Amino acid sequence: AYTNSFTRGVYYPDKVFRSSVLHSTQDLFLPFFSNVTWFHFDNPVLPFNDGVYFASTNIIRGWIFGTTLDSKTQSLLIVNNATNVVIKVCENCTFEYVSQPFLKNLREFVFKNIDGYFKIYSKHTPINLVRDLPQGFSALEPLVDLPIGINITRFQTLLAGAAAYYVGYLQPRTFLLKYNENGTITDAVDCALDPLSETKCTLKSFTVE
Amino acid sequence: CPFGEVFNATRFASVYAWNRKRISNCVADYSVLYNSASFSTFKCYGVSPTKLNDLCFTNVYADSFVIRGDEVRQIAPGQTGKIADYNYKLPDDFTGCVIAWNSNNLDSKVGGNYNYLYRLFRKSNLKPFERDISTEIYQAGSTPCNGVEGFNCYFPLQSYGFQPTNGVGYQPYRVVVLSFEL
Amino acid sequence: VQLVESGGGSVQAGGSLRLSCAASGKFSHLVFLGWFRQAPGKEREGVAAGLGAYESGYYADSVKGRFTVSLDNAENTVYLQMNSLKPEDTALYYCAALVVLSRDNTEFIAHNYWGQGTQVTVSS
Ligand SMILES: *[C@@H]1O[C@H](CO)[C@@H](O)[C@H](O)[C@H]1NC(C)=O
Ligand SMILES: *[C@@H]1O[C@H](CO)[C@@H](O)[C@H](O)[C@H]1NC(C)=O
Ligand SMILES: *[C@@H]1O[C@H](CO)[C@@H](O)[C@H](O)[C@H]1NC(C)=O
Ligand SMILES: *[C@@H]1O[C@H](CO)[C@@H](O)[C@H](O)[C@H]1NC(C)=O
Repeated sequence: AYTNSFTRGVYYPDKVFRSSVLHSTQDLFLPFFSNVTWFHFDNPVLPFNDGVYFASTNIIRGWIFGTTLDSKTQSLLIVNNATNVVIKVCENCTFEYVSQPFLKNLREFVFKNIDGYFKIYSKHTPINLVRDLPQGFSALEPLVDLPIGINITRFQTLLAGAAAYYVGYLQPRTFLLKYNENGTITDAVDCALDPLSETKCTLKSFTVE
Repeated sequence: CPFGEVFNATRFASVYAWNRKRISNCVADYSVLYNSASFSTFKCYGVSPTKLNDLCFTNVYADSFVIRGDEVRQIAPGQTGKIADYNYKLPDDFTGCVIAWNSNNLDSKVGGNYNYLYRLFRKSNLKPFERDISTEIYQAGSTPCNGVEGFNCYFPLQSYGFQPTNGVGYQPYRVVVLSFEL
Repeated sequence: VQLVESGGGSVQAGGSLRLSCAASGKFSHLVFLGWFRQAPGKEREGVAAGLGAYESGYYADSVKGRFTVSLDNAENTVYLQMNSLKPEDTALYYCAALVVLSRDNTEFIAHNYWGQGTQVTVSS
């Protein structure tokens, strides 16, 4: 079962603040029009592949990250169990973390883990009708920078009529974000998708002639 | 604040298992560094040793091990000798401060200290910051005599030995490599 | 963190013993280097090795096919078996333990330790 993510999955790649300029960055992004798997038993343990785009429409409680999930390796079970969210990496405790909870809507997350750091983005745009993944462009803001660095290559979702959640895999492709006046991202073109859309990355605009 | 422990610690790690005690989130005054009679080599690379109080730098790593006399000059960026080929590599862009002082009152027994080993042979040529803690056999020569361990194959770890009658070239020098990037 | 040996004494040749290196203290993996044999007035040689995560039996040629090691993760210990004792193997043996106190992935605080000494005097 495949669904087509239209243009979603763009986060702020940096921590600086720009304004009204067309920035060109090179990082791990979700490709445009990439095949994303519908998961309508429900939770097979899936690989990591240096970054996955989780996106589900409170039935979802969280995710479990690790290598094989026993008492041998350290796990990472990101669970929103209490009125506030907790994060446990124990199996023997090395780290814990409590913050404001992460919890129709459209919950999106872009997980990535590179060089000892665990990064996690978020968004909470609302949607009523089920275009499965909507067409609108919205950015993602990072929640926490987690310097734990457990080698993670497997992830499995905690849970509790069938529910839906999508997972699409990241790749090293470069984008071209359009920053707005205020400082938000409102559009982005891909520099590897279409032979039209390559020319918007080597002419540094959104209009060609 | 956070690195009075990494310098004055009773024992130090050996070259294959280099410590990587990581410090963050307190002020590092550096006033007990670069003016001290105990130190012997303070050769910072890409950053001057002066003007280090007035900067603010993040994710500063503090490596540690012990090496002998004529091996301090292999912790430079580059200079492929013996312990930089297989044991400890400092990447070419470094931004750091190798601090190689002298310790012969602490790290020498009556019959020689043997707690500071190193890796003489290794099949693999290393990557920067790549620990190679595994102790598998080296197979010197194209020879399938694997399990015998007599010759044409070597157990890679080997001990230093530190007797206090030895010369300046082979006394142990407790280096400390403060590494930091932006 | 200390180390404890056992299996020592004076025993006739062609008999048997069992060498055991016992650990204690606070650690996380205790990856073994192995047993080390030092002849009197000589250098110690790597008589037993290959006890890591992925490993293979490393025995020197002088005791090849005669002595065996075993990975005992109950106390994080090791057992060296003695078969067909011979006065060439007369040595003060050492066990070599790489302790590690590094619960994180990055800050690899890991000193290097050795044992005490086993009096193995055999003769025909
Ligand atoms: C959630 O789990 C944490 C441990 O990770 C625990 O401390 C907390 O009390 C739990 N909250 C509840 C009651 O759901
Ligand atoms: C937990 O830590 C102890 C040492 O405190 C160690 O022996 C054990 O293997 C570790 N793993 C488990 C089983 O939780
Ligand atoms: C910026 O924010 C202000 C206040 O919310 C709003 O009135 C304005 O329209 C925004 N401008 C843009 C271009 O987003
Ligand atoms: C170690 O102790 C000496 C003498 O007290 C002192 O000069 C030196 O700064 C100390 N090193 C650190 C950083 O702990």
